[PDB]
Amino acid sequence: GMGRRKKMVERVTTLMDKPEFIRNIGIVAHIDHGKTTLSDNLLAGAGMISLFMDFDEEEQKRGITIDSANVSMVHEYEGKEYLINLIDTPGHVDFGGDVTRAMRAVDGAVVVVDAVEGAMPQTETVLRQALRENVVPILFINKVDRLIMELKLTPQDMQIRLGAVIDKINKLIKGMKPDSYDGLRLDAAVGKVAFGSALNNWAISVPFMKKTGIGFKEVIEYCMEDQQQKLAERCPLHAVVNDMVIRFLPNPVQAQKERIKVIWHGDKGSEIGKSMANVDPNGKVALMITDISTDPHAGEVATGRLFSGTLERGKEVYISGMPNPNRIQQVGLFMGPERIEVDRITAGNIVAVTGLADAIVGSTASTDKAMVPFESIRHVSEPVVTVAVEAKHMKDLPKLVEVLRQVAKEDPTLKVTINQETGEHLLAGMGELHLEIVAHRIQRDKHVEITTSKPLVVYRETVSAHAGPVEGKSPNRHNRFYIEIEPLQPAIFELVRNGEISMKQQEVERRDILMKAGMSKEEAKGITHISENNIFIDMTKGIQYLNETMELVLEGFEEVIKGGPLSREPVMGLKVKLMDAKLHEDSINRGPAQVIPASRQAIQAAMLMAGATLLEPFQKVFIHVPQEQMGGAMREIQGRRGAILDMKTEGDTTIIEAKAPVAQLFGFAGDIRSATEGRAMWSTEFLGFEPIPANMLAETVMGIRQRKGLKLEMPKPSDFISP
Ligand SMILES: Nc1nc2c(ncn2[C@@H]2O[C@H](COP(=O)(O)OP(=O)(O)CP(=O)(O)O)[C@@H](O)[C@H]2O)c(=O)[nH]1
Ligand SMILES: [Cl-]
Ligand SMILES: [Mg+2]
Repeated sequence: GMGRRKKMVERVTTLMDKPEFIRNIGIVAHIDHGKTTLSDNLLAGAGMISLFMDFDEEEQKRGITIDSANVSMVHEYEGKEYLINLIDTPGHVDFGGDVTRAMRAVDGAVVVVDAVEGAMPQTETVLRQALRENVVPILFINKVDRLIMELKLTPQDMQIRLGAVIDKINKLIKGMKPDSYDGLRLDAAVGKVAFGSALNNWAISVPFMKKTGIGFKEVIEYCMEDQQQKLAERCPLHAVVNDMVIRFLPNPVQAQKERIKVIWHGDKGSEIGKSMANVDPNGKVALMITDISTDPHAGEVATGRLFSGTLERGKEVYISGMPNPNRIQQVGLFMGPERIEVDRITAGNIVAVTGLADAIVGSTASTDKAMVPFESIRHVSEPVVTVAVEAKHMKDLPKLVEVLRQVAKEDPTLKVTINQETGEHLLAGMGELHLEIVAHRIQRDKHVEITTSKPLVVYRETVSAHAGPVEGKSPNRHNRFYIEIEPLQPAIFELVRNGEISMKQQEVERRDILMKAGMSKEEAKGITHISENNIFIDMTKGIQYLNETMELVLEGFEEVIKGGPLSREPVMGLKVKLMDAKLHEDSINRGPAQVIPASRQAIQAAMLMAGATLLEPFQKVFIHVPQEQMGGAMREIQGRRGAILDMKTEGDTTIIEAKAPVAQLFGFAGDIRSATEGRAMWSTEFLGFEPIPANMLAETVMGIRQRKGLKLEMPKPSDFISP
């Protein structure tokens, strides 16, 4: 009934124009805590369908969510209908990029937590990703049936266990956002927490129990008596959870002004800032592109969040960084399960658009070319595992290049390196599963048979000392650049890594952040380029033509950051300082082909003078094992160059927290299973890049150079600079 496609078309299209009645939400959780069962049962309970959501063949075969999925529901609350745009997100750490992209589109998050496992490593990760986006969280504690049936827990004890979960989530919130904790605090008594069984279609909350005249003792009886279906009639999952969504997650009128504080360095008082804050359909277009996907019938689809304005077929918008207007072909919304085309979409909605040929993940699409773009969408960690990929058949060579480029466009937590001169392309990602799924879907969906090499790690290059000034010279000798280099301080690197500083911020705003983190006032005032992991500082004054030349100097800097001089691995942790410069007065002698090499070579040589070295990625590993198998678990992790960071005993089980190099964790799944007779449960989180041992530098570098087909000799500064 309510979910009839044409009755939902009319109901959604009516609600679409009423931002008060919209809720843009993501469902987020540690792996297997029940996101998709919840999403599926909300859709079913709400009438939108008759697990549906895991559409991909591999998601059903593996019982894992691989891609974010967009659906919507219409839900009545206090005699009014509301449009709930829902994004179900992957739990596995390898697909975390989908969580980060989903979080940019939504204003509220249902954090799902398993009552049995409690808060887990990615519970913290997704909560942090929500709070960094100014997304409001509520809590659904799931699998309460198991808590009741497998632990036979009494009304008072089950309560104590559920309360501990709530307190833990609140502690995480308070630690992440101390200044907004009071507003964000989860209170079971008002109803910001619900508890239930997504699998069995029931849920309760403290206020709902105090009104249904139902107690927790009755819930235990329903489960013990194998009458959970009768419980689902009295305490419907969709009614309790969707009510909580409407009552506690924000509409776009409430949320957009909060979202733009963190996703946009523009002025909230500018014309576009006010239109976005007011969710104005008659403002100019401001569209945040969060996802690129490929449709069988429609072609490429750009999904995103429309903050201001109205979109319709034929309307033209600029794409940030690109010169020409792109023309919308179709616009669509998610209506229950289905992405349906509509005549026009308005601010406040999550939208799907075709025709934006230049759009990428993170693009700003706008009516005015000059609009300040939204911030990039940055994932919590970067690629650490790589394989070589090659077509099995010479007729598929050009197609494989298009396929790999499209794969990385659709998931920028992958990094593709095309080689059209050998065909041995490189694919880097977050983990082995990440790359296994990509390879499978190339063969299945794109019909290109491929080989992949054994996985290897991706290192990072950095420096470990100060060097300079070092002079780089243009090929015509007319232009000179004098560079000093040193490692970033940890607190500064964190600001850069977290995007807390930006060249888009007011100079005063940015410099105060840097100085409070320990940077001197001249370096803070001189910062001119903040890359993803490195900074460039201009210490000069009065050098004529330098401002117009600085973009070329920074291009040379970016070229080095893509692959450092030790082994062509990505560079991180650099503070590069321009101390002096000499420029020819005529622009014909200081164009890109003159200035870019001069900047690049000075930085390359300075790195080799500054104790250049390699960093290797480490994972944090969390191993939950019964006491009987703790010896095998400890031995397995310590045999892989692992170090134990913590051991916590809870009952007759131990939670081991350890760290180990990614390069030492291949085959861990099978080895930890046999070492513990299948009893270990384990998860991971990326820890960071750490310095390789000093007496392994030459051999590590030579091995990388060998793998890449580079010169079999250690680089030296004279390879880059000459008299
Ligand atoms: N007993 C019980 N099992 C549940 C409940 N909710 C989900 N499950 C079970 O947990 C497993 C995972 O459920 P699923 O909904 O796919 O979780 P998910 O968090 O989406 C998995 P991913 O992180 O890969 O996306 C399934 O076997 C499912 O039936 C519940 O309320 N009770
Ligand atoms: Cl610094
Ligand atoms: Mg799922």
